[PDB]
Amino acid sequence: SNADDMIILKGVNIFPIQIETILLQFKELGSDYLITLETAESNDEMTVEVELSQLFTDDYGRLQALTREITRQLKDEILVTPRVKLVPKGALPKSAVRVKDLRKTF
Repeated sequence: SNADDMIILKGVNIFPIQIETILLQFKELGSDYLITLETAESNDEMTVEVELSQLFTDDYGRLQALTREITRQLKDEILVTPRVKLVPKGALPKSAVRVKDLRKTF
């Protein structure tokens, strides 16, 4: 997938496969994720959406804790803090584009 293609965010080189590897270890998550890069006002932001496993039906307290732990682990690896969003099973396009970069190349 384009996950193999190095990206650059606020000066920091990041290999999306790093993110994938971390996400895969969570039983609560499915294997499908989408990294979206965009320019918010002045600066660049990374969002990491990942599908929940169909087995995950726990309360919002647990969902929040899971989101926090994923965020922590990703920051430790890639050295920038992504915005992590857990989404329902099936919510991401299965039609392997793992990174959507909406920033301008300029």
